[PDB]
Amino acid sequence: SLGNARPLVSVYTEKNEPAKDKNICLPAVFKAPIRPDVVNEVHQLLRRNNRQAYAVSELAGHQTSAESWGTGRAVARIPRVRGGGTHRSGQGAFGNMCRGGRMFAPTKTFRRWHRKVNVNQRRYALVSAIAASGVPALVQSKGHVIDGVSEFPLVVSDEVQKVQKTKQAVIFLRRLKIWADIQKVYKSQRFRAGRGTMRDRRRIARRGPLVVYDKDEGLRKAFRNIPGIETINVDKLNLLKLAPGGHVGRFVIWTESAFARLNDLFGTWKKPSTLKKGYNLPQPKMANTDLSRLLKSEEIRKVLRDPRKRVFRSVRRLNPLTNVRQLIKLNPYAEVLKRRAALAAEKRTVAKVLAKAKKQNVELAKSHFANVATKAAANRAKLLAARKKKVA
Amino acid sequence: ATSSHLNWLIIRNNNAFLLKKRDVKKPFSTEPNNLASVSSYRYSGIVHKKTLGVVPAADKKGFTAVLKKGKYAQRPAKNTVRVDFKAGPRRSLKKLKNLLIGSKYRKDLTQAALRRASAVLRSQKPAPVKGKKA
Amino acid sequence: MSNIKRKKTRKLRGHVSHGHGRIGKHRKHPGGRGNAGGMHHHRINFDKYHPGYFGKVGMRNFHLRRQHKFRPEINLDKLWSLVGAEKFAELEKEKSTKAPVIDLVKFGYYKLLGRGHLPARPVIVKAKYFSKKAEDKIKKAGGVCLLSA
Amino acid sequence: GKGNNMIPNQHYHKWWQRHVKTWFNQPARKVRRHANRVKKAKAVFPRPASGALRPVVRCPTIRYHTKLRAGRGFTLEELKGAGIGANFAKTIGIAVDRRRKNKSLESRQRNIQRLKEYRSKLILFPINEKKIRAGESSLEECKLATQLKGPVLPIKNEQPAVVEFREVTKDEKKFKAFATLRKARTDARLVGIRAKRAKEAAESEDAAKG
RNA sequence: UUUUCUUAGUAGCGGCGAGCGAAAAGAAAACAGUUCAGCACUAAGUCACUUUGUCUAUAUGGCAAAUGUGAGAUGCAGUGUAUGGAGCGUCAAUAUUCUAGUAUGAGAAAUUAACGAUUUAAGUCCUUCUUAAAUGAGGCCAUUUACCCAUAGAGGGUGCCAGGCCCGUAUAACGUUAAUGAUUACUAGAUGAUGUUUCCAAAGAGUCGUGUUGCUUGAUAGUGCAGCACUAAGUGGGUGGUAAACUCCAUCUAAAACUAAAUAUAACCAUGAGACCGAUAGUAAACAAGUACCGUGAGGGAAAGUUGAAAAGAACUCUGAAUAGAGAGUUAAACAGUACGUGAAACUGCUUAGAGGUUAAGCCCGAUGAACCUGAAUAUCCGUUAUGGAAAAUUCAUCAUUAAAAUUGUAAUAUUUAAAUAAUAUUAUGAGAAUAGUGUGCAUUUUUUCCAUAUAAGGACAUUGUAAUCUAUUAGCAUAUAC
RNA sequence: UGUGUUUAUUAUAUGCACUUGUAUGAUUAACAAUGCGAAAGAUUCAGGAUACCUUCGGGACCCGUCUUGAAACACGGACCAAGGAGUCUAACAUAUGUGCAAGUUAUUGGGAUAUAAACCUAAUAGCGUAAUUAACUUGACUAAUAAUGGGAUUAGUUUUUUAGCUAUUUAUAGCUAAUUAACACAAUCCCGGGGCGUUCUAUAUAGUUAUGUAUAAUUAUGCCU
RNA sequence: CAUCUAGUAGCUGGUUCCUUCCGAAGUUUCCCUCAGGAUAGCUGGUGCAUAUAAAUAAUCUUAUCUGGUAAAG
RNA sequence: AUAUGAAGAUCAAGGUUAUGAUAUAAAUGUCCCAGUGGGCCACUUUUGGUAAGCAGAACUGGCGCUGUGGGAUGAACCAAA
RNA sequence: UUGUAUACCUAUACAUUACCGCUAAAGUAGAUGAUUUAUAUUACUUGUGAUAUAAAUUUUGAAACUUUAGUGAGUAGGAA
RNA sequence: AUCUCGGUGUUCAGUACACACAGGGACAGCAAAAGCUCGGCCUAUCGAUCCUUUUGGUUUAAAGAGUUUUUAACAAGAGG
Repeated sequence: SLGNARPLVSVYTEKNEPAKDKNICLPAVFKAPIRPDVVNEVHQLLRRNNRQAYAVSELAGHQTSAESWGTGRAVARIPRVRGGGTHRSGQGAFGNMCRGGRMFAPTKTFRRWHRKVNVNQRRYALVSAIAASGVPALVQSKGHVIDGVSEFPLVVSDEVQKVQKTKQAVIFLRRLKIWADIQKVYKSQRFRAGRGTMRDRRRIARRGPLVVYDKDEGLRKAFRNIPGIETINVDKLNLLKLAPGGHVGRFVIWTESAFARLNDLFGTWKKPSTLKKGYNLPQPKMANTDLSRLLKSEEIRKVLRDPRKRVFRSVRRLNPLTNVRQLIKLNPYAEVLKRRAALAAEKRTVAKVLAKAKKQNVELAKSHFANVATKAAANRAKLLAARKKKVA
Repeated sequence: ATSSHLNWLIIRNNNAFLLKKRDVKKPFSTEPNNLASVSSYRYSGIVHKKTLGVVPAADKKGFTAVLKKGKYAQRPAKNTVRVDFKAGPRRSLKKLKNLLIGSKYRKDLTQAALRRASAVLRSQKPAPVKGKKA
Repeated sequence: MSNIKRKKTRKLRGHVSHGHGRIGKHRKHPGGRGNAGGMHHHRINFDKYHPGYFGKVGMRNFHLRRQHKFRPEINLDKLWSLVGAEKFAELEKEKSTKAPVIDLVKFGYYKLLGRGHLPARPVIVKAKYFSKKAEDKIKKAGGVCLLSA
Repeated sequence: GKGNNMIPNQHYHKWWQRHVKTWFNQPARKVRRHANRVKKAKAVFPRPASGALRPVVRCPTIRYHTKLRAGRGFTLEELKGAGIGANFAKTIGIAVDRRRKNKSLESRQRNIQRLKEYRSKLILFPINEKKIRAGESSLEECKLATQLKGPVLPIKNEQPAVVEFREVTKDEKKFKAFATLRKARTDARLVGIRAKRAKEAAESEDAAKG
């Protein structure tokens, strides 16, 4: 909000001359806010003031004496033309659905075509189209070849205001590396894809640079014939020319006595204006506005919580009745009795295959009696537990 | 007016380089210093000086001549050369993608530039590779 | 100038009735035209929402002149904003050097009413007409009202 | 219709589309009225643009007591005291309108300076270069030094916003106005009741010697 | 006076319902004021003809003569007008000068306007495609990479999209008209105010008005208008949004007349435009359209634009009685040959491919035969391997050295935001990187860049079969305990 | 609960390095067979109502409409193409957007010029900031400091008072049940006060002032009715 | 015949793109009202006040009051 | 006849918020916002009528506005949206 | 036909799962040597931490990504 | 069977009238007094705007100002 703080815009001479002996601070308009939705709406309502009225003729479709055959004449009840012998009787008159009728509601010449925008809202949009004619992120996004343009804002001398021939004028644009946007103007020269071609707008190009000047010694004649270029006075400043299309960031070339006068037209960040009586510059909703510096920022960063980071995808429900590794996870002590019954079930087996095999009683070695006669003689391994453990 | 987060919201739905392309909802943007042509936030034209552009060549079909970051010391009001500082690695594939990860000691856009450079070198690889095809 | 893209003619394409029902669908004037009939079938709508319609409370002024009951008024509430901005508190030194001679007929005002909560300084107000409480709170602080046209 | 609606009152029962007026010559009437003023002002002399004199007094009612607009007049007895010249003032252009009879003296002294203010600003290009009594100057000629052709000749005005704030401070702490208006009201409220008892009670002694 | 804004959808008016509905003031645009009748104007002081002199438009003119004949005393001129005047008187300025005319030229165009198809800058420069056509694509010393011009890059034409081929366009020149009026000449008319002041003094009649009656209005015990009845006054008469009577006050001066400007404009004469329509649209009419046609008549009233760049508008032969068919021919193309741009659907003649007693057909879902179509391996197990070869940068090669260009972080100065703070330039500083140059070395074993050689395989891919796991689920057996 | 008598059973005491063993933190992952995406063009596998045709089983009435109910023996519709129906305006309302904010809005005009646009701007006016009453009158409390005054319900606030967790410059921080303050923001609920109107009434009106009893001379000198 | 005139119609007919979400009413009062309104209900949209008890609100149990129908006479 | 009433305004003292189950988020405004204001069927209770696929009501559930399964068939039945 | 028995068949219902939407909740925004991860030197605890040298991922149309749950009939009608 | 000022019930849209009610402020009747009498023991017995017309203030206005008549206006009834 507080205005200059990238200040010293340098004046460039004819020969692009990386400075001069002059140096101007930013005229404080260029830190006033660029709201691109105010400008879109203010531009839109204001370019309707050049419209012309259209309407159909007020007596068209209604030049017939046609009444209705009613019913029951086997034909539908619309106003049919009267007489005889001429293809036109009795044919269908007066209706939107008829062929020759009046249109559904005819267009009238007292539509509201023009518009009243608040004056303070057309000052808001002019200001947001001058603060975007600095900022080379925004001139570079309206197209606008400016990667060889010296400074933003381009201030040039008052010697450009005396250019008198179009030959001299294109050298200035050549020397200041402005000509690469004119060459993009010639490559955009087309025909319209209407309908507008029959209505006197077949076409020429797209838009180029805007030369804001203060006095006109010769430069509106000299820049008149170059495509894409137009010259404008400081005090007027059309918004329709400074943000064409409702879009911000036109490449604008000031002169120096058209850059001295922006502290008079629009006010300053301390005082009001001189030439727009009562106007103060609009205040933004955000002074600092760099969300990148703010999100760092150690006043903010020392109070935040934590990013606590593990992300919980974490789904499938396993069935803990045919699983065991999900049953022994949810209920340990399932494991304890699942072992305590499976160990007793393995002990019921040995007492059965022993008591059956008393009619065969073969072995005692490894084949069908490893899982039998080994544990039948590991009760000697619990003869120790009664005998040697009574020493405590 | 100074910020890039402000600058983006002024352009994030209409600029000269935004390419809306009818179905896959937003991947494209054609500005000359993007590195992954998407309109994202700051893979973008002007970032105010971490606009990293890996480009060929200049001598096609040589090498990856990198338009680098343009950073602070001009205003960033742009050139007649003033703001842009343009350094170009060559000679290999392995020993210039290391002298571009080394020219960028700071890490964020590096791996978009290490994939745009590794695809410019592939894009002029068919002048040596993929021969006569008998 | 208005949209139509957002209007609902463009969303009712093409559903048959266009917002209006199969049953008692859009016909020309099914209650009459305008404010009729306010005493009969639109009775309830006129009381409620509009009581005091239909009658006559009276005195006919053939040719009212609204230049007769003109009287622009001003409370004590403001009254100090009329005198300039820094004399507000440049007199509360404390130093009673000043009762400001205020003339409201030069400020466009004709009566001084009294809603107030006024400060303890003297003033010299010159309105045409008086509120009684206005002149009772300005006399309570050492002021006047010079009864002047 | 259904309800809560600021009862309609719109006067379109009367076929008003034959009465519709459209104003697209409003830009085109700004241009022609301006170009009539330009062509008028080029065609006079160095006379003023507008430009006769148009006196100043007094919008009529209470609502506009205070405003002091431009008249149509100058009042044959406003001319008379100002060294004019009632049928000389039509030619140097002084608006001489004579259905205006001047009511006050203040209204006549408000506008007798204004007839000497101008005519102390009015240089009288002569007839013969004999300089009968202009009596301004020879070489302040309309050959030479005039041709500026001012627009409005204005009221001047000259503060009346106002505010040159005086302070006294004043001593009138006894002299009330919340009762001075309730008594000057009921003086005139009761004028006829007090003047009827005056011609019965104070005419009771006339029957003594009658 | 009139027009716009506001007053105001207000005051009022109204089956006080539906509804209706002004004006003063205020703000603008524009401004311009006057003339009669009627008096102590105090010599008909006037006018129209006609004729005769005699001016200089092709004059319902100019002057004079006869004052010839008439209008005129039942009232013509001058003075003078309700906003009133006319004479005396003063007092203060005061002629041979002015205002308005026509005549005349100041001025060797002297200005300004409007109008003139009389006049213009720069490419048809060199290659592609059309090789039907270039206006399209490429190119054109540097001047800071316009080929040139440009105060001209509006539009239109020309075989495609043209600033530079043409008309125009921009600025102008020339040409024509008109307006200007320095002087001189003649015919008129005139030669102020007034602090002030005595006398004289004419102000519109079946008209205001009132009653009634009718319509009209916002106008309410009357807003305007009219008919009838009644009919004035001269400190009178009208009005002051409530009728009447008294006493006031304010305010105008009706019953006669003229008057520019701002304002309106579907017509006419001439123009310019457009977020308009694009041939069932836009006028009814893009065309020989208010036509053809219908009606006794008043009236009703259409449909219908497009070959091609150029008619090059199909010579000639054969067949036929023949329009024509067939072959040629022109053309970039006749699927451009007069349904002449394109050429849709409905509807079908012929071809081709299957099938046919199976709700009348058509349909949905899931398949099917035939036809056609779409997509799909980029290197190992229990490894983007050990070896071995091959090439080349010659800042890199590891380094050392140098020359720059920025970054980051310190310092400082000038600017904003004056104290620090910040941000912006302009300098300096350091460490680490990167760019181009040289060299134990060019490969000194490394660095970049390619190829056969091990482990479990062609592993990867898709389509399957297998085997195991997990979810949801189906069926089947029986190792024991309790009641 | 206690303790031993006791006889049984679970848990903890598995550190270091490695590996083709669960949640892969909705796991599907492996072995093997077929088949090479040929320089231009085959083939293998899987898929495809493309517009059909063939074949078969299931489903399957004709849409629009008004109607309690339509396939209806209700009406419309033989078929195609083009045309064809919720608009503009005046006024108001709510809502949302935007600008300014005790204001606001130039838009009738005038300027300044660059062109029906854009730019600047006087004086007004509208609406708002003050209402009520038929009208005449009258007109919103001593906040210079109480948002409606007071109360209740109250989001928030270094507020503000009172044990431990956590980093301990042994500080300071952040979190809970607590002491407060605040208009306790807003919003609801209630009780008041004020302007006006109308009605009761307390005006012995004590009174209080003032044209009047004072003189000077229009004026300023007294108490009283 | 032409115009006023696109006269009016509480009545018949038609009212033109897709998907997503929420989802009626045939009742109240009143009307020269009964083929129609206005009204309230039912609907949707848009919010707003309160998100890392002891706020309340709706069918049963308990306590209490109410009732004249079935049955009974 | 009480400046003990009765209402109100304050300080004192009160374990464990005083059945159950639920929380589709509930509260509150505005557009008075659209459509609607012919209904019809059924159990149960009902009135008129000899009766009626008739007339009129109470109650809750349905069709209208709704496919799908079952009743061969079918607005409403049974099941299920 | 009446009373039963088992075993089957059958919805767009129910359960699980895949996918679409809608609803409701939650996360994420130090890029400067920011965060990690695997190695490679030292203070040291046994072990971890820090400096240094060895590869990547991240400028999430902040209207975007990410996570989890439920849910789905519709004329008149409203809304995105 | 009075004067007044609100409030409530019914009908209801929670509109009106009307009918009932429960109060406050008077002023009066009966009664020795308590008592609470605001028509009829309770449930029915009735009526907008405009107009006209009384009573009423001891009034407000007719918009240049007084005076009286006239008219109007406001409160409460009646005429339907």
